[PDB]
Amino acid sequence: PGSMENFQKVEKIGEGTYGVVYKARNKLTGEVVALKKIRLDTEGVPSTAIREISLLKELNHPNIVKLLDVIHTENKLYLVFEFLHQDLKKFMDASALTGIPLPLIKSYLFQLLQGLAFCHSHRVLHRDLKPENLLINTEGAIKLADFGLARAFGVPVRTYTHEVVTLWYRAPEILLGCKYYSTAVDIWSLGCIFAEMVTRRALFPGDSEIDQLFRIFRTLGTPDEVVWPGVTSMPDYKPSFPKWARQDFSKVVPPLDEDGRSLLSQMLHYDPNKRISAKAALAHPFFQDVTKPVPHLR
Amino acid sequence: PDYHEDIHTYLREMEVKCKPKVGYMKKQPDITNSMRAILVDWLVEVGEEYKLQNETLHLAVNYIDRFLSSMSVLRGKLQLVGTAAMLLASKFEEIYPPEVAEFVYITDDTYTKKQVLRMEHLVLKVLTFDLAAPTVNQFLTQYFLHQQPANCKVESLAMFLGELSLIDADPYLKYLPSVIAGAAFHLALYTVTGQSWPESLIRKTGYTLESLKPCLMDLHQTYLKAPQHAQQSIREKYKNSKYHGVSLLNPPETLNL
Ligand SMILES: O=C1N=C(NCc2cccs2)S/C1=C/c1ccc2ncccc2c1
Repeated sequence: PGSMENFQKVEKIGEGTYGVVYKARNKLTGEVVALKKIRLDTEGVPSTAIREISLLKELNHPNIVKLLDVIHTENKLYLVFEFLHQDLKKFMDASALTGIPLPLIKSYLFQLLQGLAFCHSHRVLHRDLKPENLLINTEGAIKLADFGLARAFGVPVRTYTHEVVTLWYRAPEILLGCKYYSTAVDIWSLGCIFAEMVTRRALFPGDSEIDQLFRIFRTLGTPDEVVWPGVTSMPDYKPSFPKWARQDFSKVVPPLDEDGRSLLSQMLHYDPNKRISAKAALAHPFFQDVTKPVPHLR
Repeated sequence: PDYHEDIHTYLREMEVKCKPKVGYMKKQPDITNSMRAILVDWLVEVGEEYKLQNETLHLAVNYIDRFLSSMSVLRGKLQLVGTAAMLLASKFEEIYPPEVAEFVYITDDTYTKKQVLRMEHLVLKVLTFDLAAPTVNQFLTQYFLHQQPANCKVESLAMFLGELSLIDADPYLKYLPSVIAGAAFHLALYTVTGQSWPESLIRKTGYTLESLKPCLMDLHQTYLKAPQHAQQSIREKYKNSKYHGVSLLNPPETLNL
């Protein structure tokens, strides 16, 4: 409310968790917007759209994409968002090897943690944090986007949908089939993304759940009861899992300082209970000299 | 638990914003509290039939009450609103929601699929897509963490009491979910263990036994009169071992406040 008459489509940007995303222009105010188009001729309004709209209408924060309007209905549903610049995946694809400086990385992680802390404090799990669902503007901001796979959770959690999270970024408690997962799954994903920005390659690029697990184990060590109490009783744990020694973080992420390595390790802790919360992470010494650098224009 | 407090604060804020209009039934020319009781009782059976979460039930009722707070509905269309609400709650809350055709099925084919889908849209428009409502259930699960120690009978009985509250818009429409949850928890705790609304929760919630008294007196009476109520689906449900047979427990005769 809101009317499609006032928008001029510019181009298709791509496809999200659901729907199709277009760049467009408000003809009256001049605002450049993103439109997420959902075709209703498929069972009524999809649960993904119902959840994203409901949750995004609640979440007003500088590091969460701004949902401006919902235009309904014409056999089509359109979500109208503020338009930024580019998603982080495309940014990284467009960046020269030296094109993403450590101060920009620090700033991006700091802001993603703020956005995530806000979600979690408002009982929302995102459950699909990966570079493509993160959006940057030209002024140094990064925002969480695509809440199509998100859900409003309870205290304490019940069992929710199993997998959940695109594989490379999926937490070991999900892979091992735990009946309960909670806010820690989003932190795992951000830890993976942090490593990926630093080294410019995916931390754990598996092609199946077992491949994904073994990749995680080769880096972090195969988990046991000492490191993660209860692990050997989890549904998809196997006594036959190969044993690998934990790697040194200086070798996992060479460009990273001591504080950076410390934060990464806390974000990739096996035990979701010990894994750092987004809120506690904001006060980590890594962020002592954080600023807000600008990215390149691609 | 790094967000327990943050989340509870937020839900307290949202429950005020998500609260239906206390006096709406008097502004409905064709429907009544009695017909609403019939509807909600029916949704309990639907929830049982499709093994839906209790939370889903609480959500659908919130959606119905909010919808009826601004939309006049004829008695012939009340079940349609309820069906569309249950479909929406299921989509929001359930891992595997029942298909639309299954919701068409349980209306005994009074309404078509197209009507159910059109009502879904209307409900969404009227609620402006704001479906993440706090429920009695969401407060109860948090309150349960304050048990010393945890008691399965207390938990199911509190859930049973909170669910009974859904049936009777007079008086429960005037109480917030966090208050009904507090009254339900106290009364469950008292019935099973003799214990009382504990100090850790007085301090978490700001609610005293005294502030809970008005709701607690009503819920007490509801609990005592439960076997005599015209709607019985919640009592029948809570006989099941799934809920530890708590509807077979005897209500205490006095509360001694
Ligand atoms: O960017 C968005 N991405 C979404 N899901 C995954 C996709 C990434 C790229 C295409 S689809 S929903 C979404 C909305 C949105 C909002 C603002 C934007 N600003 C600049 C570029 C893309 C934007 C997308």
